[PDB]
Amino acid sequence: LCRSPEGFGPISFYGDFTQCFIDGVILNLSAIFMITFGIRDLVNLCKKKHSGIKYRRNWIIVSRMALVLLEIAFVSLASLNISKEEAENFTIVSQYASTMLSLFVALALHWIEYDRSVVANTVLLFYWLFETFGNFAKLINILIRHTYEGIWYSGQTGFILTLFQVITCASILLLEALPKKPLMPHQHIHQTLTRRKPNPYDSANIFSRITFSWMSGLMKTGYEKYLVEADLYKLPRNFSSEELSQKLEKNWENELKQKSNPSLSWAICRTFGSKMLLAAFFKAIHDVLAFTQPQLLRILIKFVTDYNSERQDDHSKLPIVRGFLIAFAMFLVGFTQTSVLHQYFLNVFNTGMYIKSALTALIYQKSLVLSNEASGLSSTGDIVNLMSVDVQKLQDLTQWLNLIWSGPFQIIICLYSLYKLLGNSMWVGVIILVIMMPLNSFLMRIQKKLQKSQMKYKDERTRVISEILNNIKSLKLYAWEKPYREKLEEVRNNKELKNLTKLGCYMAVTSFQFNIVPFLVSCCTFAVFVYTEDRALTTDLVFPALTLFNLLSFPLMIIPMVLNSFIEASVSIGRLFTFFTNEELQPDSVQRLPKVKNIGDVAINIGDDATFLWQRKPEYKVALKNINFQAKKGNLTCIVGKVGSGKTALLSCMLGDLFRVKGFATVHGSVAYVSQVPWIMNGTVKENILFGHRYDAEFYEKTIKACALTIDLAILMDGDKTLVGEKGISLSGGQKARLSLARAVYARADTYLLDDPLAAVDEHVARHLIEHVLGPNGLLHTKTKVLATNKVSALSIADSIALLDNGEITQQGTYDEITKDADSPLWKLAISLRRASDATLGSIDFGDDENIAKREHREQGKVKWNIYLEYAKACNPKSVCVFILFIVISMFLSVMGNVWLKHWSEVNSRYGSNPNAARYLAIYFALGIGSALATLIQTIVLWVFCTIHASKYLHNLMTNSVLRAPMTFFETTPIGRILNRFSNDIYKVDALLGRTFSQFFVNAVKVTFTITVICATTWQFIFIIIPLSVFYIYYQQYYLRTSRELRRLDSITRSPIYSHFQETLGGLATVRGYSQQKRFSHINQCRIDNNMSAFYPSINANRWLAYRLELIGSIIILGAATLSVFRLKQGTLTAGMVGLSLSYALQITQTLNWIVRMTVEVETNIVSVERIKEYADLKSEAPLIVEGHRPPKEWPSQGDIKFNNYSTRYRPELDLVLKHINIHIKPNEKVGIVGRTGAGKSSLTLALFRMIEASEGNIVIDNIAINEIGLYDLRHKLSIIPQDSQVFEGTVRENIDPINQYTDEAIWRALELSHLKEHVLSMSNDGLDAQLTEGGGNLSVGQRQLLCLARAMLVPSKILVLDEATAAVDVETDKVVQETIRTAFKDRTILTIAHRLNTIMDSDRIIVLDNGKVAEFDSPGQLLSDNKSLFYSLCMEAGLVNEN
Ligand SMILES: N[C@@H](CCC(=O)N[C@@H](CSSC[C@H](NC(=O)CC[C@H](N)C(=O)O)C(=O)NCC(=O)O)C(=O)NCC(=O)O)C(=O)O
Repeated sequence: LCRSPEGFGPISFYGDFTQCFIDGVILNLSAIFMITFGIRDLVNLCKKKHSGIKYRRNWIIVSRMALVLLEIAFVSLASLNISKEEAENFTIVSQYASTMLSLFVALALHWIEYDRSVVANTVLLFYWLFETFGNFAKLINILIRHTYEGIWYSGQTGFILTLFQVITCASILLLEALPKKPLMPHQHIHQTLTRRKPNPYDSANIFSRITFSWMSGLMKTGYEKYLVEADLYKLPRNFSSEELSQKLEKNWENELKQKSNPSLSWAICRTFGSKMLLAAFFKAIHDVLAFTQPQLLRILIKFVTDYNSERQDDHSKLPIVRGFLIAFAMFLVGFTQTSVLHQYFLNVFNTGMYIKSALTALIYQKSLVLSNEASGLSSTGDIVNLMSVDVQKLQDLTQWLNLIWSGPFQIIICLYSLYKLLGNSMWVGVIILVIMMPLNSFLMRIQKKLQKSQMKYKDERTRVISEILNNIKSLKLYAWEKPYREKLEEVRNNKELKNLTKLGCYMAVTSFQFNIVPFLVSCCTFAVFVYTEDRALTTDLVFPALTLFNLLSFPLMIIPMVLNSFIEASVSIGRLFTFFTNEELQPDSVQRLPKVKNIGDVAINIGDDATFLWQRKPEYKVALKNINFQAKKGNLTCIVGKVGSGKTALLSCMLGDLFRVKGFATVHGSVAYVSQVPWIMNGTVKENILFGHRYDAEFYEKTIKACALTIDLAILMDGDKTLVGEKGISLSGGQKARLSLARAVYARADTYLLDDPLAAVDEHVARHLIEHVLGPNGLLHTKTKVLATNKVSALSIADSIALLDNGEITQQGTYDEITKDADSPLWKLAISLRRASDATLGSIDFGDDENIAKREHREQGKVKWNIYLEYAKACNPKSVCVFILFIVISMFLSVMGNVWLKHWSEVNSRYGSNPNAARYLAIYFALGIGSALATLIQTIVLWVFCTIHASKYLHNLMTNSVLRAPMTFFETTPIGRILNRFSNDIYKVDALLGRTFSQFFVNAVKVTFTITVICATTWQFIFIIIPLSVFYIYYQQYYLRTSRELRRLDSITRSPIYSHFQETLGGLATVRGYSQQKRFSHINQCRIDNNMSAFYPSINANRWLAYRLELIGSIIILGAATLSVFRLKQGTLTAGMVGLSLSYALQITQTLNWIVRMTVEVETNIVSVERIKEYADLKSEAPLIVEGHRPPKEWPSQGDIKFNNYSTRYRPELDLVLKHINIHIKPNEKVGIVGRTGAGKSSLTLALFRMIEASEGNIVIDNIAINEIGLYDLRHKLSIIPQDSQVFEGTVRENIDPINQYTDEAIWRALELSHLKEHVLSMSNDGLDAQLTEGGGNLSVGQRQLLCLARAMLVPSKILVLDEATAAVDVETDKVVQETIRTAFKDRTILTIAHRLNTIMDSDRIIVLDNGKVAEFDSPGQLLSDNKSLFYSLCMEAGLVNEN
């Protein structure tokens, strides 16, 4: 018991703690805490082993030990000052006896703490915090009792002792927290490391873990230079994927073998779940502290009313210190509420990083054991979506998982809180929510329907654009850009840009409907209160209630969204459980034994009439039967058989794929294998030869010289640095087979299985390989080798051979017996190089961003203010002003609604009843509805008038410029980068950029009106908000620069995880043939860890920002509450002013954070306008039309061509390729153009079509210089048979005449002349309206050539050019072309460019070209009669001279 006039009640009359509560509870629990935990920690640290790390003794530990020995002196002196009256009180005398033991424990613990730990001990940090707080409360408690009652409750001794006793504890706390221990001067050589430096999270004390201050070192670095992958720290302890997947495998395997009904989700839950049970505790404590602030607001308003009232009655007892203490509790609640929420976010964000790394690494190691058929059940492009999609949805689910119980909890607390203020009137708030929640969930479906519809038209536009960009060479010649531009423009304008406006309207209606509900609940609740209850509606019922209505906004929004992800994640679990249960290879299928010793040894045995099964299910199929087979060292063993017999099955047996039911098999030593179809990995040719082995130069050069590869390296003129694969340059033919054999031979294995490689190559090359590799001559003299082939030479040199058919062996022998006795279609047609060593493992190197940072280094804040003005002029600039005005109107009316509510409450309080309620209520309804209509109008203006006009303008501007670029742009730029801008960058401008400007401006005006409402009541708030603006700018500038570089460095690393999986899916027979599984798993795990070490600091920068921007809001609440109580003393404050001011300040803490988060979404998306405007201003070409010079309709009436000293070059920086050409062609003449390879023949037609400009001279046709003519009027008239045959989708009529200039009769006549009519009619009865698939898959190459000939047939002209078409048109078609030249084109002048001299022997005259100079121009007969002439020498090179 306490012998005191004030009891154990926590709150005194003056508003602070009673003395009995301070002494008996707060300063006792913090003593028992240290007694119980310090002994345990002291034991565990004393049992710990000695370690070599030692810290030097220094002033730190001397100071700590000096300070802690004064506390015992002050408690000692204070314990004698006790008077005779106080010693009969149990709670005060218990205090010193409880404290004095814990001081001795702490003094002991500092000593062992200094030597045996790296980080400041946690219990020491919390004990001194509690003991500073408990003593400061006692100092305040003595002061206010002195001031009001006039006596010292304890003499000046106890006061001055308490004053010293606070300062000593406060000094100990900071000497514990801030300084760091110096290491000894020696044994510090472990700092020398070239790798990344260790992560700073592992050495932070608990106060730095709570405030995230360990992250401040990276922000100063990223602010002053571009980050690159050499700056990132290592991952922490226990984040490695090899560690993580070995936990989950044990639980899943136990799940399958222990019990009858497995499931995957339970195995996931029981291993990672234990942290998400801890996250629920912090979520519940936050949800309880959130709903406390309206109770302190109710208490403060009622205190203002009582203090004004009794003073005014005294004009016609409560202390002022009670007002200053409530304003301090409103700061403490906000500080604790901030401190627990981000410890919830840390624990939920780490579990997604664990789940992703466990599942990805189990999927990869699963794929290496799937049998042939289960691997055949699905697409290679589809198993990769298990990584790209399915684990991504399981990652994103965890951030929402606790809201399934946290959502209803807040809404039940809110309804029960409103029940106590207002009574039975509350129930109208339930019915409106019951009506309007299903309507909103109904509206959320039709948007998803429209959004799924929108995604098709993207693909249709992308396909049309890609098909234009591939065939640009034909478009340039035929002047066909006019139909295809309109064909694209029709699809762009008349579907997609219609569908956008519909989606815009459906978004606007949903924004209105979601805005109006929390107003409508309050208006109906006040309206039902006024007409039924017999009570005055006063200020402290009205202004606390608004905050409780407004807290219902967030849980109503988020409840429908979490259900969608919960349904969506349920399919993915079933897909992964399907995948993990497939059938697996039989382990026992073949034995593996060590090497043989001597050349007589048998290497392999199969016998006892073994049988092997092609499949296990649904019915097993007999692959092999009665097999009895052997092989010996050294000798070449070959096997022959029909295609589709057991030939392939023996090789598949010896690799161990098939299922065994009878017999036995064994293989000695290592196996090297070559697949029949080659597999080429992405990399250098050097690495494809080495394939993970060490480098020995002599054996390497021997291996290359044993193959034809050396000349192939010489011909390409590029060494082993040439990239090869899918994205390298395309090798062809026997080169791949030669490369595969070169890979295999370098391994020096003890058994070779060769699956018929010789079919790909020349026969003399095969002879060369039989000289240098196979037989007794080559390097493989002592290795066993089995080659399955049908080659007569190989079976001639074979030492033993056997015949396999129908799955059974029928004959075998040496070939002498076969020649003599078999009468069969086989006739009736001691030392070696030691194994190469394996290279060692390590880490996968990163790339260097220097290649782009050298351009970026000229500035930071690299997006200029110009691009914002370019986008705001693509939008009509009046519409932006009309968009801005209505945000201000909407916020102004909402503020005036609450000023009217304040006036209504002040009128009700004076009367004690509710007069004129129907008059007062209608104006509040009007001001509340006029604020929703203004929110509707701005969204209609934004979607229909601002955005669609920009999306209309930009694409039309870009396409016109791209379609008129000269050929150099298309030759130098890879098409995979041109198509990206048409596909992704237009999409971000269409759908995502417009929304973030809305969410920026709507939140930015709200805090300006909030600060105006606060400053209008107490004008001294000016001096508070001005120094807080400088910190707000300081933090925003540090976050902006660093976060975008961390996001980019994340993004570039994510793709190479999946390319490796797609590359390895194609090669499982090779990888399993060389036993490279361990290396191929290790590469994948390094690829995962490189991504996670860049994803880890990205999410922690958000927590670092948010703690510091939410701490400003609590100082704003403290300052606004305190200045009103300073104003109350002057006698001027009233209850309505403090209610209106404090109801706004409590709602500001999230907006300050969301503005700075939206600034980076604006800056990320605005780059797309810069990249579009890059291509818009691209360089021009010569004019299409020159109006003053336009030739008559029939201008080429004579086919006469004249050269006037013409010269030209491909590019200005290169040499002249044609020089001083003077040539004259007679009308109707048939000219042969021929010359040596690379002499510059192809430039002639580009000069003729003016695709290249003149450097000197000119070309003249029929008394006009062609340089004066517009390019369309020039290129329209010529006729060309191009060497490239190119097909477009759509009708045959579109492929012949897309302009509809000509009748069907001419079309059918041309098709009749081209022999095409019979084939198309068999395809479809539609005739001309029959449609051709992409790339002309229905047409053979000869059909494409005949189609091009029909295209040339339809165009009337006096001139034709056969521009090198003989490079693809074979003689079986060229005979028809010759007949067509004799019959139809006979009247024309014809220029023919020859692939071979045989095709042009009927030429009237020939021009010989050599190195840009005219060699001779003479008749063929005079050349062929001059045996020493140049053309005669060319015919001798062609062999026609010797032929005749
Ligand atoms: N109070 C929140 C805590 C914060 C929170 O959960 N934030 C979200 C962001 S939702 S962002 C969605 C949006 N928020 C805002 O517009 C900001 C709040 C507002 N301006 C205010 O005045 O409080 C909204 O839903 N507005 C509805 C409304 O206007 O009432 C989150 O999970 N962030 C984790 C992360 O991303 O790291 C809660 O109860 O959980």
